[PDB]
Amino acid sequence: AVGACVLCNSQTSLRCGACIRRPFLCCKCCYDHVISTSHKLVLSVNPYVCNAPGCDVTDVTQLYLGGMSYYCKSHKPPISFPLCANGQVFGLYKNTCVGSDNVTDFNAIATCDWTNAGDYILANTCTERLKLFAAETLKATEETFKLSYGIATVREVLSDRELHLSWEVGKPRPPLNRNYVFTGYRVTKNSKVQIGEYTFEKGDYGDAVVYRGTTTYKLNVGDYFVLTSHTVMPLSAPTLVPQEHYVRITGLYPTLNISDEFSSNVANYQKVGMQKYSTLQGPPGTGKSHFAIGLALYYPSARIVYTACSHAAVDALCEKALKYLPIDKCSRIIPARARVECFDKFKVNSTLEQYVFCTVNALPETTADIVVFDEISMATNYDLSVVNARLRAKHYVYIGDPAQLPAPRTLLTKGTLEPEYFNSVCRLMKTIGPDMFLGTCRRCPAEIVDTVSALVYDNKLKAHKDKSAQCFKMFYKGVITHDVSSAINRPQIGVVREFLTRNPAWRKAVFISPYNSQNAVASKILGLPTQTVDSSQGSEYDYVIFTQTTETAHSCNVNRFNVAITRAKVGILCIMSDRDLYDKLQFTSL
Amino acid sequence: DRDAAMQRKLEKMADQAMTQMYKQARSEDKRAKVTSAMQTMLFTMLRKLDNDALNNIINNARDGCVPLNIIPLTTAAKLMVVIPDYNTYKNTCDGTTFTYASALWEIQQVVDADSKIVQLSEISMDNSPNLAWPLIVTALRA
Amino acid sequence: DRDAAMQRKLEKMADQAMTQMYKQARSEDKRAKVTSAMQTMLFTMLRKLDNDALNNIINNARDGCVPLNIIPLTTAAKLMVVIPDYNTYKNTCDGTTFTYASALWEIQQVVDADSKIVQLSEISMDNSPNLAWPLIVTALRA
Amino acid sequence: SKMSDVKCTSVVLLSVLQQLRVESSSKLWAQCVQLHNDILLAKDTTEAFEKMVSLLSVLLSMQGAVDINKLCEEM
Amino acid sequence: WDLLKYDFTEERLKLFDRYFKYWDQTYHPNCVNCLDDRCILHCANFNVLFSTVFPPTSFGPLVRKIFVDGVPFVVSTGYHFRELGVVHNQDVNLHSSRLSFKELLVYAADPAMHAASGNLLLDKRTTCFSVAALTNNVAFQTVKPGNFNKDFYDFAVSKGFFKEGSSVELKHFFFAQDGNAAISDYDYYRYNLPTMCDIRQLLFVVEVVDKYFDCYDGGCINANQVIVNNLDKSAGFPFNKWGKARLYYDSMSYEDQDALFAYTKRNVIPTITQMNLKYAISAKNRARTVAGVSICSTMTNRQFHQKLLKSIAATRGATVVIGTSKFYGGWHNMLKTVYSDVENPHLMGWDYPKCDRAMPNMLRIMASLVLARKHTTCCSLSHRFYRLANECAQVLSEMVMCGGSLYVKPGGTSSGDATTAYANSVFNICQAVTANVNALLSTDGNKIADKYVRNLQHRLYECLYRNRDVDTDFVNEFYAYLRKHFSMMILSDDAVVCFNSTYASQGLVASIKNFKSVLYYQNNVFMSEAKCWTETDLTKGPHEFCSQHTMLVKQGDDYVYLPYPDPSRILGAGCFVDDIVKTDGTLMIERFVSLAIDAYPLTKHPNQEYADVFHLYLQYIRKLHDELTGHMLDMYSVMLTNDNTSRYWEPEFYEAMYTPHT
Ligand SMILES: Nc1ncnc2c1ncn2[C@@H]1O[C@H](COP(=O)(O)OP(=O)(O)O)[C@@H](O)[C@H]1O
Ligand SMILES: [Mg+2]
Ligand SMILES: [Zn+2]
Ligand SMILES: [Zn+2]
Ligand SMILES: [Zn+2]
Ligand SMILES: [Zn+2]
Ligand SMILES: [Zn+2]
Repeated sequence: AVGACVLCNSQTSLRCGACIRRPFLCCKCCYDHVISTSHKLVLSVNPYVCNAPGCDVTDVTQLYLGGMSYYCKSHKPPISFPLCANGQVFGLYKNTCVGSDNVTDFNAIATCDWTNAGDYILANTCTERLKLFAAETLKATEETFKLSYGIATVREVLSDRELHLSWEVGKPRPPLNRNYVFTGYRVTKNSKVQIGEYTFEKGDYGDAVVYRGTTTYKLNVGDYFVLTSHTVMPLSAPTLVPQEHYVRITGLYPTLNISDEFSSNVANYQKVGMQKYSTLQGPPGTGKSHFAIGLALYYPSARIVYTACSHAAVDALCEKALKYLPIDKCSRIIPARARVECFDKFKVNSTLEQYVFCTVNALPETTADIVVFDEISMATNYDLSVVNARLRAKHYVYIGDPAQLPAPRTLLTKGTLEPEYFNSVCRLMKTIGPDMFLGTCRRCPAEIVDTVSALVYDNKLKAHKDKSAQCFKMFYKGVITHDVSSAINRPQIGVVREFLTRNPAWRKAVFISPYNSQNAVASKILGLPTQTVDSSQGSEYDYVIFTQTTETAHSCNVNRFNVAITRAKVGILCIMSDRDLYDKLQFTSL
Repeated sequence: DRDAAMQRKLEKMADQAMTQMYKQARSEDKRAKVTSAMQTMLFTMLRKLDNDALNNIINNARDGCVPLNIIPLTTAAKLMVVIPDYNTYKNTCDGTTFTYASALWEIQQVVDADSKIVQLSEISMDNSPNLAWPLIVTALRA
Repeated sequence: DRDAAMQRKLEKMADQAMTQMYKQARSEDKRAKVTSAMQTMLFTMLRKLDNDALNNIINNARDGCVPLNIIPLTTAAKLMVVIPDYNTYKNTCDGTTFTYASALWEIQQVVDADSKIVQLSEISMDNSPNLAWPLIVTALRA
Repeated sequence: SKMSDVKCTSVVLLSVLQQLRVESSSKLWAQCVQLHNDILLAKDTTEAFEKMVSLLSVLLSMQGAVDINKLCEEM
Repeated sequence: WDLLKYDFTEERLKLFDRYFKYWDQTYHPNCVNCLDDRCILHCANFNVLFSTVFPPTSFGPLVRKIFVDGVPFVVSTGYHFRELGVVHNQDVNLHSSRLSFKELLVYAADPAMHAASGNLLLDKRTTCFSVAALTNNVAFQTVKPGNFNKDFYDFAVSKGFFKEGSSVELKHFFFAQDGNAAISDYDYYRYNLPTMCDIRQLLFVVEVVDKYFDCYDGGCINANQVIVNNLDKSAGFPFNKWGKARLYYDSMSYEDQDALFAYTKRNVIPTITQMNLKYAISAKNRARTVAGVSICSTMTNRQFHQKLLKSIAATRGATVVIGTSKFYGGWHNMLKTVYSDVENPHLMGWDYPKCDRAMPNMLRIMASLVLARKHTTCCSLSHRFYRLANECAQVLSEMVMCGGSLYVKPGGTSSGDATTAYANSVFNICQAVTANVNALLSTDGNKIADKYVRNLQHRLYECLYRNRDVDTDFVNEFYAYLRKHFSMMILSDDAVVCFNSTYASQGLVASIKNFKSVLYYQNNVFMSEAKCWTETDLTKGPHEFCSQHTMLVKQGDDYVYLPYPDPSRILGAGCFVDDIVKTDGTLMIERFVSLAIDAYPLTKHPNQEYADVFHLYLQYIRKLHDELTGHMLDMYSVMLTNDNTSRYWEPEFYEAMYTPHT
């Protein structure tokens, strides 16, 4: 099979071997990649190993081609020529080839391990194709490292159509994916070598699995299968569609006297109208999730697909459309997994309707007329590429605020990421500014919003409310037991145990904590509805019991504190341990 | 002479290798492109015809004036096409007549997205924004 | 040289016999699979049989032999009429019950050529052009 | 060469319509193949041309299966 | 009538004794009791009319509830033919224990299982009898249009082709069809009426046809001698669900293949045949259909007929030209074997309208009997009768599958069985001999100038309607007369005849009107003159044989006949391919080389733009090779050391194709 080079888009057939995603690579580009980095394996239509009965020389600059096979220096034929000569690697389309200087960033992209915080910076300023490749290999490396695998061995061979499986107890097990691979690990003495590449789909009877392998060797008794490497889908669409500026309204049909609430944003609906993609930035609780419904009721005859990376944002959008949009044809899309509960009050799973509600990983391959991507703060470049490849519409709407939380990025454990480096849309809205804006708080009271209007924003955000003076600030140890590598604080839930009996107006409160373990154990202790900082973004909460547990770089960030505190529409109790963060808040001091 | 002849055999065995190689690659090279690529062929070769009816029709399709059903060919048969702009109405509909596909049509419907029965006179310069765009026409062929 | 030249053709014939035996083994393994598939098909069609009416009509026979064309005519529990136009619909299965093959059938379902459900009130004289003929009505013995 | 030129355009247009699964709608596919077989058996320039217009109108009514704007600026 | 009644022997005897009471020949309602192959035809002729008063639901296979392994099957233990009467299987196993592959094959091939299991069907789209529908929804199958080769068409129009005022424009296209194609084409079997042929004349045309088929030899062959041309072809229903025919020729050894073949010689196996829509180029818009016979009938029919079928295809200079090439001067040899002792030559060729769907069942049974007259040593009489019954149960009138639904075939040949070209050739020779006999008898007699041929007509009448045994001397004399005055050349429906012009003008050999009358009263179709030609000049050959026009050219020092095809057909084949991989061109040079081979004789045609097609294809091959070499120079760095294509674009390779040396 042939393909296109990454950094020059020329026709080629030389895959690199030691790159994590197994991409297609050029001739001169591959020469520069394997002559400067530690990657030495290259996959042509046949692998570039030596063809001696016993020999392992997989480096390409090192072999010779004689006859029709690849031979080493010791096993070279009298008539041959080395593969890596004249600055290129031997492959198809030899002199129809052009190179570039994108290898200086390509080498660093393919060489890094994505635990640093500078490679993430590099993955967002270079050209578009290298951006896509960097995101793809980010997802691949994440799937390799985090939640890796459990060791599995085969007890006996029943047949070549159905296999036997035995998971090692003590570690979990990844399920079927043809995208997943279990590399053969007969590791004993005795050929600790790749014996093939396998995936496993299970049967409905007995202890059997009907596998799919890519090798023609029978299994040994000691052969193992531990999941190393994963193949994600090679998306093609760019992160952002190129901008085109319009003069009059195209593809959309405005309404006169639309309503009373959306009358302030009518000029906003035009400026959404005559641009290809428009961006909205605003502090939380200002109406970003309301502007989508405003667009819907300003452009009534056009289909709009409403989609977000998570389910909570699309469900809050469901709620707002439920109160403002016609109930009769509105939609909601759930995946075939159906793992979690969704907003099942419209038509569930009707892709042909005018208002489609969905989540980025489960969109159908259909058209649209306006697309409104909600909360790009949850969006990476992968999700943007997904929505660009699957949804094909005249207008794109990107609404969100970088001051709220970025994507999890569980590999990121060192350094700090700026809001403008979360994705491409954040880089747009923080560098050249958002197209249009609102800042005015109608959600949290004047006290707590005045606190947060110095930490993340420096006094550009006022409020229209009172200082209700139940933002209680408490400072205690909260002895931390480190059980599940997720923080549990029994004395913190204890001071909260006995500060709920004194407050009769806080029996409807909601428990918030940046650690999922203590978060979950708080259910039986005190019985309040219980949510984490990550999943509570979007919905409005009357009373909030926020409980900061530990002192670290994980729970002491101002951003997650911002979203956890700003969801209390009338009052909040905050538990704490820090002293730089306590020095700047304006709360009741206890 | 011996190794010269067996060298013949090596290059011809490579002829299998190369000819199989090219045929199989170009096989689903021809498969992967063709659908969108032969849509492009259809449009290039359609454009080569240069018939004013097809030109008029697909230049109206570009602006959004696409028909909602097949265009009938017998005299006095129903066609319904959506009007996306006042300029598009101004160019094609004059009086109660409707020129389209280089043919003459007279109006039965003008009707909007509200499905409200609408009559012919109010579509004018200063009354055009008052309309619920886009409008759907029903016409017969004269 | 003579002995080695003899052994070369020996290797050729050994490979040929090896290939023939390998092909024969694969043929045997395919024969077993097709035998299993045929057995399963036959036994499932046996499970589909309506044994009571079949036993009745076979016991009514003299030799035990009956024509095949009357087995569904007297034992099939579900009937399908394929209807090309509206007049034949009005002539053969008008209403919700009709009489064919000296029995009474009730219409449980009506589907068009696109396998879409058509309600029985949709089939009218004026509404015939809007239906994707032919219509496949499905009826059960009563 | 104006006459042997339409008769191939009908073939490619019907192939494109079959590509976009008009075949799953028996009613529409009826006059699609009807117009195709009638244009193949045509004698004058005219009826070939407005039967061409009628057959292309099937592709015209299709909002999302085609996107009309890409396939006609670069050509 | 009673539904369960299938034995109408008493009713047939009562009808015979009421109407044909003094017809003194013996009549057996069930043809299993017949004396020989001349008694099968006679009783079948009486039955084909006597079966038109009985209900159509009483025919078809005779099922019977058997029990295997304690589980109740329902299988066909016989057939009630409309022509051969009631036939019972000699080997029924009511209590079986183990089912071998032969038993699975038999019990899966027959329609008793599927029709018994399936739902009842009432199809108003056709007048043919409908039995059952297996699946719960009727399947509609369409035909895609062809795929345009724009490169070839652009190259053609850049060479001065496809204008107005052109004698060569595209006329063969790939016509598409809607979902009502297969069902509306199977409805054409309504043209097949139950036809009672004249029996005292058919029993002599049979002798004449057998004399035409006397040079060849045939018989039964073992399973290790049957050779198949292609193993990847389909195996009918229900065997297409599990694989192609290769699976059933590899899974079954020779022993259980001979066991099945010997089982069919004393048993009847009813068989389902699919109807497959063809995806091919044609000049008219109607859908053409071919009947896919399953493997259970095909293997046994091959073992029965292949010796004779491959003996016919290996003899040169005979009446039935099957196996004779049109290349290497084979067309010239056939066309000069046509002109063997004709007095005042004139050329004639007719056309059968709806040839494969309007044939009466009697003529097909006759063709199957004439093809089975070589088994006078290998087979007994009951074996031959049961083989004929199997042929009628698997070919002539059996259940037909049309889009997941089982119907009943009223008759005529299914055009996909093992013996279709040869049986059709027998049918064509029969129609020609019947036309000759009708022309000779219908002549006045007092106007007869030759005094011998008046005596020949007298003896013809007395051997038709006054004799009951064969008169081999007069049969030889009449066959010699026919080969002397009515020389023929048959390939299965196309005949070129070099009949005597003087005798035809006097009316002593068959003419066009005689064939029209014969097709009217023995085929139930009308033969119009509009598509049947007559050539009065022998120097230009027949007007059209096998869709190839022929003409006289000069090669070397003598003159030969070269068949040239319709250039519209060749240009349509080049322009309209049926696949995407055939559109690119550079992958397939064999397509255009074969087309240039087929269209080479156009260069010798007097009309210039007829001749320009060969040069168009040649320059196209030249450009195709040039751009293929360019592409393989861009996608590698090495240019092919032995690029052997140099002879494909110069006319020696195609000129040597029509020279009689090889
Ligand atoms: N112009 C307005 N007038 C009255 N209420 C408004 C207006 N705009 C927004 N709101 C209210 O403020 C809330 C904003 O919610 P949301 O859209 O989630 O804010 P954001 O998206 O900025 O976080 C809505 O529930 C809505 O009821
Ligand atoms: Mg919001
Ligand atoms: Zn690498
Ligand atoms: Zn490159
Ligand atoms: Zn080596
Ligand atoms: Zn008899
Ligand atoms: Zn025999």
